[PDB]
Amino acid sequence: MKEYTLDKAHTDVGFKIKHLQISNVKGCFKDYSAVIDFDPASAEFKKLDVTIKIASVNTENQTRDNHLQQDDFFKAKKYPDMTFTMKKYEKIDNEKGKMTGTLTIAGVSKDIVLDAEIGGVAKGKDGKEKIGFSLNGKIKRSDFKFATSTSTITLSDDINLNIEVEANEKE
Amino acid sequence: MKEYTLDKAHTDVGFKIKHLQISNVKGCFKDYSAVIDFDPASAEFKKLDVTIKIASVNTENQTRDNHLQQDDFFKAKKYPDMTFTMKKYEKIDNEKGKMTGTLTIAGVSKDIVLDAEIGGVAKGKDGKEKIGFSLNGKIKRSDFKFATSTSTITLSDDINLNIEVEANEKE
Amino acid sequence: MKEYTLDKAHTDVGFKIKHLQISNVKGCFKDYSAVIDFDPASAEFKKLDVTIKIASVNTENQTRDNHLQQDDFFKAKKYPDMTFTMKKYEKIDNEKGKMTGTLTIAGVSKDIVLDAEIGGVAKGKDGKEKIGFSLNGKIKRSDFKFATSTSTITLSDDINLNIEVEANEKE
Amino acid sequence: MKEYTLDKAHTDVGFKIKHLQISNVKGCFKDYSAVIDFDPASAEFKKLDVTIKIASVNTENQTRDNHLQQDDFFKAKKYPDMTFTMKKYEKIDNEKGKMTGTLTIAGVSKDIVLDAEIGGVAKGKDGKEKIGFSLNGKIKRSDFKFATSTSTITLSDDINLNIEVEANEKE
Ligand SMILES: *Cc1c(C)c(=O)n2c(=O)c(C)c(C)n12
Ligand SMILES: *Cc1c(C)c(=O)n2c(=O)c(C)c(C)n12
Ligand SMILES: *Cc1c(C)c(=O)n2c(=O)c(C)c(C)n12
Ligand SMILES: *Cc1c(C)c(=O)n2c(=O)c(C)c(C)n12
Repeated sequence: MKEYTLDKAHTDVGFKIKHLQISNVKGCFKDYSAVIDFDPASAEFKKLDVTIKIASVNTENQTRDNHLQQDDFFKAKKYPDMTFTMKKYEKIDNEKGKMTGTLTIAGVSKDIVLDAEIGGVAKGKDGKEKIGFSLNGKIKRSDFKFATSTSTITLSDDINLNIEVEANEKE
Repeated sequence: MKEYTLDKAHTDVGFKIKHLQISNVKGCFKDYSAVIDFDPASAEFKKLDVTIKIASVNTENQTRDNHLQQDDFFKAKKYPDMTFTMKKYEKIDNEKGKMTGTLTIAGVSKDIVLDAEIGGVAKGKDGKEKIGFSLNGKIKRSDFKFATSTSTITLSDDINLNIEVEANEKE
Repeated sequence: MKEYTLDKAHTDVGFKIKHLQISNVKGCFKDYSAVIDFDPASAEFKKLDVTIKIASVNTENQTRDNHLQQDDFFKAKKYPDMTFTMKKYEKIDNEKGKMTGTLTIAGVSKDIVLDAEIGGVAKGKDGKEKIGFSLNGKIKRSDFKFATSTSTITLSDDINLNIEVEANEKE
Repeated sequence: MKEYTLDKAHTDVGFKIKHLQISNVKGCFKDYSAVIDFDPASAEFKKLDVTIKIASVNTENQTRDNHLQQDDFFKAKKYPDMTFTMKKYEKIDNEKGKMTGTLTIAGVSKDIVLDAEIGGVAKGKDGKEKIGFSLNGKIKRSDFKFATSTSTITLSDDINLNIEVEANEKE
């Protein structure tokens, strides 16, 4: 038997423990087109049709964006774009209204409600019109059989849509 | 009715989705004492007794370290230190053995097994002894009624102990 | 050395593995009062005020219901009831409208929107009025600093309100 | 305007909230073979070789058992059996020892340690030998690239092996 004294400089009293953390993935699409028909006399949308190129997704991260295009997500080879088609605008007042339309994600279609909030209807620098408005609503991955392989535990069933639009008059 | 064209520079087609991520919290204790009795003729530990100052915890983060000291964790005001007491060393060979001892965390005591691996028994620069060895094992938060408020979902029930020791002879 | 043959009847080749499962807690309150003012000529709510006795909660389970009353939840000793007060009814059509009001849970108050759907406005068996309607909306635990100790991982931040009402005319 | 009184018998003040729950999946294999060589004079295992038919899995549930056989798990069509091969038995005392061996799951092989505990070495009713012993240890899904599609969040990375054996002498 013999007696020792730790050399504290090269000794290490250590532990490891696993925990979970919840976080929001935020992201946009860099490339989309839309058609916007709006009557400032009555503050009613007449036609709103959007097409979004799935390929142009951006969640501030290279390898996750790529991964979004694969079979377990968007299948962008087979279904290159997602689309929104307004079917009904129900006015609340001049600042607010309830938009119903058809969303299509990878060829599956469902009718959704978005909350229209008019941010401000003006006549621009040049005397030609502008508008600023937002569309907000929650959709369920499950309603579109989207990412069915990924559990509703790992990644939430709810997707929050925030569409913020500024827009100018035509011709 | 009127027609508009998005100004893409001040338009934003966006989404938010919540996901979980699993991660390891790694950490040591900066301040501890020990008593080490070891026989290099037979590669057997004779006595090993450790005291660790809960206060000296370090998980590379200021606010979590503080939080560790509160009631939902260590209760460091009432129970300032955790202790380990060897009761039995069962030799496997000269490099390996099974250590049984009493761990006490916030006044609750349980007997644990650590896996002793001898990293190397030498005579130093000056002809006085050194040893290098490690102690490894898993303990359960639940066995010590530790952090009982925190679910075994958020933070894992299993804690992995890695004690890495270098140490020199005495007097 | 010697050779053996398993007795398969008293041998057992076994394993244990931990998994997570997500589930909905559904529940009502058995005891509440309300005041309901409604104009069938215009299908508009005029006043809607509800008080709910936290004590009367029922989620088909004895020990969880009790647990709901404690500090980590409702604090029913100090705050025996939750209340809803309509501030605005914005009509969509005769079947649909957007209700804004003040919800108070354990003394914290926030303004919420419920989705009013009129299930049917009739004159009853006796020639005195009836109505059937529903109120639906999502509120956030976090907006009411509710159950702050419980993580948004274990128990979801979102609570879904489904109020289904049948109701008869007065005096 | 008009006044109403809830009919409480057909009114319902309700809510839904999502929570997580952790649970152990326990299970065995109904069909396996083994070869057991053991020396009661020295209480040492000499050879232990096990083959388990993946097909014979039982976790008290029909549809999960089927699901275990598919690509995201066992791939039982391609890899019908898992195997264990002892390489080393290191004796602790007569009741305890450390077993090292090769586990193969769907064609991937890793060396594991099991904790041998001898439950009792006897001579049976007829004067021919019996033994009762257990093998216990934790293996990591990740070490065997097992169920790689399933996250370590949903289903734990750690699998706990409990092998309980009774066994009689040969010829
Ligand atoms: C002791 C110590 C410090 C300072 C550190 O950063 N870490 C770790 O990451 C571990 C695992 C240990 C122990 N330590
Ligand atoms: C469009 C876009 C970019 C480039 C970005 O970083 N983020 C976000 O964080 C959100 C929520 C959105 C939309 N975008
Ligand atoms: C073998 C077996 C059966 C049939 C069963 O129900 N269970 C369990 O619950 C475990 C842990 C094991 C092994 N088995
Ligand atoms: C009011 C009530 C009872 C008694 C019940 O079982 N449930 C549910 O499951 C819901 C969703 C509600 C409301 N209630």
